[PDB]
Amino acid sequence: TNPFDNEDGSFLVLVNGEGQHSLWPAFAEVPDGWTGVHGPASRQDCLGYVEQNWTDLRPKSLI
Amino acid sequence: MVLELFARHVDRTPDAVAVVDGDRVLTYRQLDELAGRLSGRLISRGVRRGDRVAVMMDRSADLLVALLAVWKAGAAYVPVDAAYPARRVAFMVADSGASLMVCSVATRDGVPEGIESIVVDACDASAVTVRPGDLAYVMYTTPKGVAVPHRSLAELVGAMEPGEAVLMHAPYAFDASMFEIWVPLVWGARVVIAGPGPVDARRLREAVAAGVTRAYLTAGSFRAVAEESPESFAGLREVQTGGDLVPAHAVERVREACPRARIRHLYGPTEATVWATWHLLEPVMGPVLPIGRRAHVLDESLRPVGPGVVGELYLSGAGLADGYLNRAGLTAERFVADPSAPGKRMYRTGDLAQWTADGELLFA
Repeated sequence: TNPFDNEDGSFLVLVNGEGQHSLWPAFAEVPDGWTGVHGPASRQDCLGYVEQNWTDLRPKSLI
Repeated sequence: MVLELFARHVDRTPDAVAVVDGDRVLTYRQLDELAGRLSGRLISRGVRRGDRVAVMMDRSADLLVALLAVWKAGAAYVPVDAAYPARRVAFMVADSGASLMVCSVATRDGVPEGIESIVVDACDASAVTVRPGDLAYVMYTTPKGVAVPHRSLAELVGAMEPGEAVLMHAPYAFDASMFEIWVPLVWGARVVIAGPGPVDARRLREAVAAGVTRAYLTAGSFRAVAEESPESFAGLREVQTGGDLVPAHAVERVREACPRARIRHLYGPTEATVWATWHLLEPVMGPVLPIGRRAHVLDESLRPVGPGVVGELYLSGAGLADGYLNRAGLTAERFVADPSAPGKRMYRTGDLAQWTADGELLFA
């Protein structure tokens, strides 16, 4: 199973400079250039946060 | 940028053939003028930069005109296949947010209710500024709209000589065929479009005789010819298969008949696009994926696997799409952060791969 697919996993929501969001496994180190925004939580909770807050999928550098 | 490269070949060789579609033959100049005129029509009917235009046309020759016209307006192209049911077609136009649908007389029936229609069959000058991040495409797999930036398309095209010829089955909503039609035009070559039906060994032998040096074939046709006559592939510098990775036996048969031919398969989907070349494996022939100057093979903990270990393939590069339209959550789980590259993303293919002792990336 893929870490990002596992439902038993604790997850994090990361955001880069372009406003793009990524799920991240809680055990993994946060990569450089990515910032955490939503505490360790269930897969679904994180997905909910993304569907709510990542409204414009366009990179920010293009207005 | 396809438009910038195409313009060069319109300047250097305007009278060269660009498309050979059945009875229809278009030079680089003709294709440019026809697209410029249709582009002006799109601008009149309200097409602005960043807008999305749905295109549903039978013939490939028309398909290219519409494409360039959409890009000339600065808009993005949503490929719609006439075969799709109206449930699909209506949804794809709704999800993309396309205001206008471009069609032919034959396909006009498919235009959903409430969509402004322009028919290619039935002068103002604009000068638009576009950037590589702008969307060129929205490609649909309920179907998921993949937002492809102009830059991603540029990577795929980024070698052919002018007047060289590529034999291609009719472009399809499928990711493979839709992008391939560009490759010949960026180099000054010509697209030669196969009549409907499986490519046969003789058609392949006839095409190479006409000057086709490259062929983009369905997995089924490749296997058919590989069994029928491996020797028919002779004359081609590169033969490329799309769809299911062809059985290794067929590739080995074709190689014995044509030692010079390069066999590749376009396994990748629209989100992340990979061109893979068959090579003789150390043990045999196997698909090999270029690392580039990137790809990662990662375990379940997202830590890089050792050589000879199989892991899931993650792809990072300029070819990656922005994400899935109206699916932020799905984009976030598929387009995960890349530990190697700051502020970058890697796309999980869902496909297994492994590293050879030589360091070549191997599909699995």
